[PDB]
Amino acid sequence: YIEASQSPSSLAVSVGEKVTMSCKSSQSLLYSSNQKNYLAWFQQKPGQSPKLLIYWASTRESGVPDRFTGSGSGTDFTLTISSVKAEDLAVYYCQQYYSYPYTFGGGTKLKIKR
Amino acid sequence: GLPTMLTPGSNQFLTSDDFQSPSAMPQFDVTPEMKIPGEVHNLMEIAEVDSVVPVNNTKENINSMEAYRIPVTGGDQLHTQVFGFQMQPGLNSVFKRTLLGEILNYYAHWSGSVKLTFVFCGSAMATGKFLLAYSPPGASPPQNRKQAMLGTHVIWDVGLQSSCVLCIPWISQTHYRLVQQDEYTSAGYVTCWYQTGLIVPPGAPPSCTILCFASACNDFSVRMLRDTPFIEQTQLLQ
Amino acid sequence: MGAQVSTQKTGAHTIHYTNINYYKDAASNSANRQDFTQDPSKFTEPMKDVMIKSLPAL
Amino acid sequence: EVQLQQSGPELARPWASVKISCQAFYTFSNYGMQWVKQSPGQGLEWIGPFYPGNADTSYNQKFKGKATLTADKSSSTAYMQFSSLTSEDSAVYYCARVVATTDFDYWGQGTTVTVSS
Amino acid sequence: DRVRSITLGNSTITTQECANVVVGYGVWPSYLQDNEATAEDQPTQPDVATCRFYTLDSIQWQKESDGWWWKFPEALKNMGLFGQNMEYHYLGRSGYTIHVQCNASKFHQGCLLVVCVPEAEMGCSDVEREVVAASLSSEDTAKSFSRTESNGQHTVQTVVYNAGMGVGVGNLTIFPHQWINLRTNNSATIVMPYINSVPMDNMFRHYNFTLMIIPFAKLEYTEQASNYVPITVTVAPMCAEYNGLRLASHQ
Amino acid sequence: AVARVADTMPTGPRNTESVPALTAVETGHTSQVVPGDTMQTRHVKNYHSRTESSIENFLCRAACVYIATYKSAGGTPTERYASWRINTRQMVQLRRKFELFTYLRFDMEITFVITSTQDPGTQLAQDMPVLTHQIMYIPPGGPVPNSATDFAWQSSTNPSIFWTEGCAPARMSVPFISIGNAYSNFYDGWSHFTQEGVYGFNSLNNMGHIYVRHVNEQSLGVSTSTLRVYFKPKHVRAWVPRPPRLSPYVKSSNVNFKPTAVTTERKDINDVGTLRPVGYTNH
Ligand SMILES: CCCCCCCCCCCCC/C=C/[C@H](O)[C@H](N)CO
Repeated sequence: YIEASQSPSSLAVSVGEKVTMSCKSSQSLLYSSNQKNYLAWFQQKPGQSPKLLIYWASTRESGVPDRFTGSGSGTDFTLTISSVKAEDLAVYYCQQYYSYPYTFGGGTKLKIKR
Repeated sequence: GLPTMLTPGSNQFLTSDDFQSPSAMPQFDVTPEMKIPGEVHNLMEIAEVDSVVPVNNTKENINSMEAYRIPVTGGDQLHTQVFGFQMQPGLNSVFKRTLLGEILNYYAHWSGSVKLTFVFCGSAMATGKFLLAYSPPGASPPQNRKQAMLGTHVIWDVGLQSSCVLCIPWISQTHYRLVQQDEYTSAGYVTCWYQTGLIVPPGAPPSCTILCFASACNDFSVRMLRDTPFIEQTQLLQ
Repeated sequence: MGAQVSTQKTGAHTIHYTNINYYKDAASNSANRQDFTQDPSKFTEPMKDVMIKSLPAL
Repeated sequence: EVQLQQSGPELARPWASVKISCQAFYTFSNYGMQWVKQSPGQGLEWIGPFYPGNADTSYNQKFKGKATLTADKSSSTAYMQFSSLTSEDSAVYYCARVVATTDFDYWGQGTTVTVSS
Repeated sequence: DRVRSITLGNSTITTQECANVVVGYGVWPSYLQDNEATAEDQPTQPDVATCRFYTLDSIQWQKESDGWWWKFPEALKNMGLFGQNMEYHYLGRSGYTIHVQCNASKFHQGCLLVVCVPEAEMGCSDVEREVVAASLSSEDTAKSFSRTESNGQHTVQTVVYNAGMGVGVGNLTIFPHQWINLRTNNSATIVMPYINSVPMDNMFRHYNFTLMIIPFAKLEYTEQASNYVPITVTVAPMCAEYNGLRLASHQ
Repeated sequence: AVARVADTMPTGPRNTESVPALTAVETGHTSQVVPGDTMQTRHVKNYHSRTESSIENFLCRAACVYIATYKSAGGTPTERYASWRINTRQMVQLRRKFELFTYLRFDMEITFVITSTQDPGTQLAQDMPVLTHQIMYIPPGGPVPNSATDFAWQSSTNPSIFWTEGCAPARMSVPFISIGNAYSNFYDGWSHFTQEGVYGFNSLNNMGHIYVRHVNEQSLGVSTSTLRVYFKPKHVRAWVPRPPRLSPYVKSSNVNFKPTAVTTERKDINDVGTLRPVGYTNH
């Protein structure tokens, strides 16, 4: 059970600024053969099914706006947004697919601070 | 008498010396030696004999004959790898217990080419083609046939003759390697892939098996005799 | 003085030694370390009919 | 397009292990699909994959023996086998599919179970 | 060429899909020369009445079969005049020709290893005990290896992958051996000379060699094909001689 | 030279109907192919030799076969001397090395290493001269001593060593003293003609006994000595090689064993010692 944990639990960042989520693993997720980082970023709002935003931890799913930008490598991964919208209240998950069993991230809530 | 002088190394017992010694049974009449077939003069006469290699030595298969069988299936197997292992004749769970690895385990240095004979034990109506590749060190192990075709490969077409030989050559920067292999004397990887695929008529079993044998070529050598790390005891046997 | 002068084992890139037997029994001699015969055809090709690599096996 | 229609509500008493079901809109060769258990009191976790085109199946260690998977090639529908249904098993189970070697290209709507008696 | 015919005594063997013939360790059987002789009385040599092909009982190759072994010459106690000469004499000496034969189909598959192990000393199922005579070989019928361990008391430890001797089965190819591949073969012929450290030995308390047949590729076939596949062994003594004539043993 | 391994003759590209890569192992014939038959190669002059893999070089190295202990002062006379029935089955290393071959024939060089110590207790010696030990070999049949001070130690015909501490280890050479034409490491047979009694190689083992004692009487204290026996086979000939053993040894008079795995496990059939993520090779 590899753990791709997240910090902090939430930021409550205001609308119109930048935010940088982080995800730290217990074991590297980089395959030295094909040079790929096995991490995906998922978006989950209460009520509906979660949606994939980022695959390979550095490439964005089609139909997703340019606000989300993934970065990082090795063990440590980051997700930077330059200008959030009030409709983006969700818990984002850093899901690993390196090995078994599949383990999803701890999430990160979005509170109200404006 | 004659003046002599004792040097270092006197009154010592070195277990690998050649000195004469008096006989306890003078004028003993040794019984005649006869002709007994199968005389061994060199241990490399034994390492040059094919031995079945347990490539499929997973957790469950080591305690059965399933360790010796390499399975092949006839679907769309273009993206699957039949097998793959490091080339380490002395220190490797696949090779260290065969008739070759057992001989190398009593020696610390080895050097030569190695023969790997693959035998298709399917039905007489099953046909296929495989790619048997060897990849020297310096790069990551191949992940697919498109990557594994760039090494020393043989394309084996299963037909009337059942066995195909893949000869791993000698490519190293040193004359000898270490049986206890390390990152500095690495020898690469041996992999198998489906060239076309296994096709059977209506009636033949759709899945088949392969057997692997390993021996040494006529340029294999071993040196530095050591103890084997395979046998041990706690107390004197009685 | 049946002293025997043999050749020493050296690398194949002052190389001779002497030997005298002091005892009446052949069991007292040193080891026969320089007998390097080998014939692996009895274990590798114990076949009634010879086989050629180039020719098909059957 | 490739929406994974799941099963309807299956709330019942415990010890009534329900076969949760999902449909698919893609060819059932050389892909995979998984079930993931969602309850807001437990975050997110994972159960087991079924891999069409390879004919193999794994399971989560916490759910070993608890769960089992099977599919039909000519049915376009995959369901779960469950064992020893409990009251704490209440969660919104999902379905996900794999287009590549890994990653989840699509998600199911999410069917919840309310184990009450 | 795939056809062969072996004629010995008043018997002949015809095979149309053989691999070849393996000759021991490169040497053909022959009689004992006067240089190596130790017994002084004139030996007997019933060349035709003894050196002929005797057929052991057949066995069945099942999908879950593990292997079988015979021990020689004790497998031929009650077989023709060979057994009579064994009973009436003290010392005997001979080589052998072993013909294992099994034909299945072009739609069957499998692979048997056939070995002739000299001095195949075996271990007991219960360590701290010793085997009995009946647990090593009963008659021309086979003794079957097992998939798992044997918890007997005075039986042989018949786990298949240790080959009874406590070694690795895959290395059993060091001995004179052949492979029966139903794809390629339907027979296996091995010519074994007399291997021992004495010029002659008693043929009732010594097992010169053990013939082991072991499936490495299990038999597989479709429901439309014949499911009964027998394996048959046929052994012929070669250049057999005996010394020490006296009354018969076992009476 | 003798005996240099073969050279790799230079080979180039070819397109022929004589394929040597395809063979048939069903005939019990090991393929005699070389690397030049499956790829283009270069001419290298191979100066390597197989001098260290020969039988005479593989076995002519002294190895321990027995460790025995005996006291010098008194109490329970059986403890005042040591005896041993000669085997090669009590130390696993040389036992396996010898068991690689079915038949052996060689001369032996035997070395004895004797190390003594001072036992604790009341009434210690506080000063004592050097100790002299006696090793006597009794062929099968001769009288065997029942005490340190026994008439059987004269050794009128039995060979003996009188060895004094502070000197080199005792040593001799012994010819091929077997009854048969070779040493039988294995025996698939019995001792009696009715197929009963003793099964295995133990019946043919008729080599004799070795007894060791202190010549000194001491009588002021107790001293314990330990004798280690080393065997060096020279002029070795070997017949009918066998596979090396898999199971650990249990008895010194049987080949009894417990079923062991053929090799060591690995994670997958495609395992090459890497982390190996999921997909198209690992599922
Ligand atoms: C003080 C005199 C000591 C004399 C000691 C002479 C002992 C000679 C016997 C050693 C040589 C043969 C040892 C036996 C070897 C193995 O048991 C055989 N390979 C199996 O029979």
